[PDB]
Amino acid sequence: DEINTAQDKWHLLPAFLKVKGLVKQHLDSFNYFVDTDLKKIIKANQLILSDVDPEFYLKYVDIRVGKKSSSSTKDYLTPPHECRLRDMTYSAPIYVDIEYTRGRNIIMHKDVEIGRMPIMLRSNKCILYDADESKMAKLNECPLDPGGYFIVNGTEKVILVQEQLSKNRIIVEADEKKGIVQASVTSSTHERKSKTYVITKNGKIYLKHNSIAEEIPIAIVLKACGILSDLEIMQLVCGNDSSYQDIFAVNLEESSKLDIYTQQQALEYIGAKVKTMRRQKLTILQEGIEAIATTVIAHLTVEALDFREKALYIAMMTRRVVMAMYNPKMIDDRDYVGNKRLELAGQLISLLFEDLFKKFNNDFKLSIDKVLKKPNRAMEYDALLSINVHSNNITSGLNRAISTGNWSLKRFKMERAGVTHVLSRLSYISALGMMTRISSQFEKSRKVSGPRALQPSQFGMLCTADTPEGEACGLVKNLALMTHITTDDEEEPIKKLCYVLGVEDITLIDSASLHLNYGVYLNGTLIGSIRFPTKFVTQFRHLRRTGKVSEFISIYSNSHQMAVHIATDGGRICRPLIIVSDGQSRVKDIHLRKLLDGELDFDDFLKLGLVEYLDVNEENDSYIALYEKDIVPSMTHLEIEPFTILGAVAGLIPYPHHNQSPRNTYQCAMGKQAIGAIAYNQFKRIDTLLYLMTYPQQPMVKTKTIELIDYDKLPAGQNATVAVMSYSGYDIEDALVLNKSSIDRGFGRCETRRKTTTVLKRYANHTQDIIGGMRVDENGDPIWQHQSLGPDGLGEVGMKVQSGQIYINKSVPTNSADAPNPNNVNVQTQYREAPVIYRGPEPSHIDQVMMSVSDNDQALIKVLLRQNRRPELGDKFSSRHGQKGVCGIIVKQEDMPFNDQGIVPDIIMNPHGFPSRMTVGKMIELISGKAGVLNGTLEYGTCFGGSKLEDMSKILVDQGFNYSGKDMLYSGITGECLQAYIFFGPIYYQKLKHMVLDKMHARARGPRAVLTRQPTEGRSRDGGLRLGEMERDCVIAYGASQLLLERLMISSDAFEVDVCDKCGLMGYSGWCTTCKSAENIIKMTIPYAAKLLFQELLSMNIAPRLRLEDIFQQ
Amino acid sequence: DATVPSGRPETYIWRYLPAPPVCIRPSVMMQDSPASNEDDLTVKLTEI
Amino acid sequence: MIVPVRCFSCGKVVGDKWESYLNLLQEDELDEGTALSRLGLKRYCCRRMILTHVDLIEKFLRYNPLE
Amino acid sequence: PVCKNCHGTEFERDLSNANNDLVCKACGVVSEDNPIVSELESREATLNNARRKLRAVSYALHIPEYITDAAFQWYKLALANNFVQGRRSQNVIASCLYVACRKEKTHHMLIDFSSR
Amino acid sequence: TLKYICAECSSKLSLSRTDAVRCKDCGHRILLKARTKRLVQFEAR
Ligand SMILES: [Zn+2]
Ligand SMILES: [Zn+2]
Ligand SMILES: [Zn+2]
Ligand SMILES: [Zn+2]
Repeated sequence: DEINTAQDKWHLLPAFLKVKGLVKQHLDSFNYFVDTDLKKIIKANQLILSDVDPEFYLKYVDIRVGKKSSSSTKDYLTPPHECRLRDMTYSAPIYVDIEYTRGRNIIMHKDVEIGRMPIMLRSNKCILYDADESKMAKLNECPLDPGGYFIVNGTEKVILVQEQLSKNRIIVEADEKKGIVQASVTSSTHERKSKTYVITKNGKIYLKHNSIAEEIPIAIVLKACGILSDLEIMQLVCGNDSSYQDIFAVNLEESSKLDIYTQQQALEYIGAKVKTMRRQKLTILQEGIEAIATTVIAHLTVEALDFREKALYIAMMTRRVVMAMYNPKMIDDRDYVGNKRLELAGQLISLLFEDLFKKFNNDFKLSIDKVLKKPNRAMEYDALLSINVHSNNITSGLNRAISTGNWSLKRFKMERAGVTHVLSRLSYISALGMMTRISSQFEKSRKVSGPRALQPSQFGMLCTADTPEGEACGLVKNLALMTHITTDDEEEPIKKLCYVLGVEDITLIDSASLHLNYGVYLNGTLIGSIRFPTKFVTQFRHLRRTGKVSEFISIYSNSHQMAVHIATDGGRICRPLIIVSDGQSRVKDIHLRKLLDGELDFDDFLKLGLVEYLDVNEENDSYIALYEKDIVPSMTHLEIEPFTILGAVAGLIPYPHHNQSPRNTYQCAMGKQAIGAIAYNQFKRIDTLLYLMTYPQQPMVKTKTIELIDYDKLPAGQNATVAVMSYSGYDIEDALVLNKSSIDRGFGRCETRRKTTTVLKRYANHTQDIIGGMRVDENGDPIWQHQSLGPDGLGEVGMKVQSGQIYINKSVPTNSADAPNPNNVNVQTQYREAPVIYRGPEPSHIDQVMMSVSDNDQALIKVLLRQNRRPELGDKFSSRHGQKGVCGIIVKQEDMPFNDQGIVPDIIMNPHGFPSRMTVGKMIELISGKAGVLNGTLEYGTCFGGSKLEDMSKILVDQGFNYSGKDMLYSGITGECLQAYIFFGPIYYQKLKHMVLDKMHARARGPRAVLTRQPTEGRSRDGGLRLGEMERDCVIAYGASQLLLERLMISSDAFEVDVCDKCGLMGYSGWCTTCKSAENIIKMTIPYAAKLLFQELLSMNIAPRLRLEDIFQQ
Repeated sequence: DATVPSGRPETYIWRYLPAPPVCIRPSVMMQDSPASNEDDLTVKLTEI
Repeated sequence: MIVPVRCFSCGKVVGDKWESYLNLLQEDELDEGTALSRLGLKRYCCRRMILTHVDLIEKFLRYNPLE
Repeated sequence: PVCKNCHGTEFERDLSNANNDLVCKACGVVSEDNPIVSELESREATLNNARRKLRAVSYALHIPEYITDAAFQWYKLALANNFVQGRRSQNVIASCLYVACRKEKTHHMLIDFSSR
Repeated sequence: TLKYICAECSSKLSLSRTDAVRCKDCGHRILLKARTKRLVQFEAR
């Protein structure tokens, strides 16, 4: 084992995943909220007071979640696998510590219960933190479950990682028809939601805002901030020796039109036309209302006295509005990935909790003074009694906002809905990729396919091959394998550190020199106006690589303008890459060997300075190398591992680079629907609907991805023996034919299980529900419905059910809404039945039945059914490389061909897909499989590499077969050889969802709607399908005039109406009721949907006066 | 046009209003409770 | 779960060999490819049945209801 | 409920072929085809406040709501029987709680009410 | 009989009806039914 840094750089990627797994985006954000962010909320809501009894105060000192301070034990907690079986919330209580004025003396009390907040599993606060497969075996939980999701009141949901544009920054924009605008939103953390627009009306620059009644030309608002000399402005906006002075020259003369000319007169021009907010005092000075008008705007910076920096921040904003008017090439998209701030849940539920807590400590405050407006109830009164009534608003506000994924915010007044989603346990990887997925904001640019497409600045940031299709085509995307999000730390020390590094100050520099030099932009704000950044920025990296400053900083530095950029806002995308200094890297394979000893982890490399995190903005400036054989003496930041651009749901495809790129996007949506095994406790859990596979098989041509997620420890699907050939004509377009023997051997026998539940309900008249059953008839208890109903009324475990055959009896009192009579007169027989009947066209079994109680004392019943089935023809299969397949026919083993050894192929597929679909991956997998089969050794098919071909054919020919594996075989139906050679071997085939046994539906004549009397839409609603308008026009294109009448009212909507002749409207059964003689009545028929039509227009003043003729006597 | 009974322009603003049958506005029972979820057609007419 | 009694492809019985194939690995540390050739399995359609069977009955039995 | 030929009183809804027709077993004539599926104020105000007060200490004493709902009708009859007038409003409803606490046979005592 | 058994206590309890929902020998509140004695017919395919 001669180790080297040429091909063993892969081995440090598991050292990343071991100490730092895949649920960074959910665990660490939730943990940092619980560890740190709980204190930073309560400190800004402290010291509740009352106006009545002014010497009373309550203040809380600190808050804690979980354990007390007296016991100081870990906890005693319900198990979550137990908690999901009782439809309860898996939550943890919050303890607060308070002091207040009881009376004569003030008193401090500890550990006060205010609510129970939910906790996601595998956090450090839950009991599943760092188990050893025995405590978790005692808690019967699968250790291969990643976790990261709530178990509120039964169902398991998860917060999706939302995003928006980069807040608190400006963007450039161009539009031809309506002028060009400059959007700049700012959202400070206290109620502020402000966005500013810099518009261009016919060559004149303005600023409109939704707190100002009109627009203002900028020549006023620069003098209002102090900068008035009017030669400073063009020196700041335009510079010297350009055409910018010519374009900007329109805006100068308007200060002469308004005749202001000074700093003092510049203010009150705004406050004249300001949209004045009602402060209920209205002190307004006509000097300070304009001073605050230069404070509540552009909320990045607020100035105490000078307004100097805020002025130049406007000058930076209005500089690029003319550069965009100079040429439309300088504008940018809002689709570039650097203009996006992805944001996690733990700092997002911080917004949700602070809304509830400010709603908590004022409703309780409304209770206090209502007691304190009493003479007697002001001395001995204690307020700790009134806590628990108001405490319920938190927990119900928690669980409702997580079950119903809609959030009613108040300080921002915004209704982001659909934020929570029930996770799918269809496959093992189906729950993996939902943890790593991105949901956009759909900013109503539905016409433009720009954001629908994929940006080239995504290589290694997040995954590019997993993106759905259909209604969600490009607005949902998925995480890559090596990815970290940043977090903010502070801007205070770095602005002190750059002064030490030799940058100037904004309040000292001449305005001519800033356009000559560059400028340090701290989150878009100029403070120093740096010169010669190449000395400046490289001395900063040596502070970061050695680790004097934090590593989540980006030193993006453009050259289209004269500027450099600093970003520490946090919540932006990045990935780590190893530093390359010069024509030699910093590989140091002896340290890579010292990793595999086990003391030198991934963390110490960035501690020493062998690796650092890079965002997309640092990837502007950097020059990442492909390989160690590609090093230039001008070449930095070697790419650590090339196949890390695909996630674990994109990683399991063997040899993706040989396959076509749309054939990789098809499988990731369908790999989530492949059935198999789910968890270790899957026979213990009781969930709504489960597909299970009897015999899975770990695939032959493996990948480095699947062994990093242990996908082979629980596979889904199995390997066939594929003979790609035309046979019997039943496979023409991607169909499949398999052998009748191997299904009897047990190839592909799945299992279907389905939960159903009932709740025994308690009524206000103290009447329960009873499970009496097995009414008897002719010496035997069981009716044809009652053979499987058990002695207790609960259906007996151990036997099948068929259609009909009540399996849960239930009887309900008939006085379900009557008032309780305070006596005992007549309650002996009131139970009418509401039994539960097994539907379905196929006989199934129960799996097992449980009973329990809810969080409140109310009885719970949960039974789960069980049936297996064999995949007969019609069932949908796939190929892991994007080849769907429906079973064409199921023929005998004697009908299938056979080799010299008699090996019968499991399935056959037509050859007519591989040239069209351009899928090379199956063609190599069979070669990589069969030679690996005969060698017994499982092989690695990875991206950008994997097992090669020329070494694999040498093993395949030493066994004595074809070097290309395209063998010859005999015939099954006539015996002799076949004139061609047959490409034969084993290929891993998964079974999908969407089987035919639960998709056969047909309705002949059944239920109808109430308002339309139409057949009811819905397969569970007993169907009747919509023959729509696009199909309606094709019938007239045939010219058929009677089944058009028949299939539109006779088969659907026939209804007989008697109508009056003169003043002709309908009447009822035999009457006219508009000329009440009931004589001139015509029996005919119309659509019922036409009958309601001229009844609803009659509701308003419209008279459909009907006129008749006879059919005959032309 | 003349010669018709409703040919006055006086009947082109609401003085009377007819009530439609309850088949058009069905009292649907959602079975979330023993109370019926009564539709918006009746309660707008009730405020009238 | 457990090994299927027969081969899915040909149909020869493999239920007496799972313990035997495991026996030739703990004691007598051997190449896995030549292990079942000594055991008598020549056909490569049956080599997939034992190489790639994940035996997950061992992880399932630990969640027994009987402590 | 009554057939037109046999006048039977037993009707059986057949769901074997998803038609959901109604038919008797005696002669076999259908009953119905094409099923049509269903797709004072001062007295009011003094219970609206009393509803708030029942909900208050039930949140304090962790009372599950099938008692608080059941206890309102115990308050409703004594509202009609002139038990409320003169007596203190806070005192009468807490006595009304313990009735349903006793009928439901709970662990809840009586001094837990009076201590609050 | 072979009546109701606990989840992890695994204790046969013929608990009389409308009385309790918990188990003996443990505070656990989720209940398991034991399998019947009656024979059931199956095929072998
Ligand atoms: Zn008429
Ligand atoms: Zn075989
Ligand atoms: Zn009849
Ligand atoms: Zn027990």
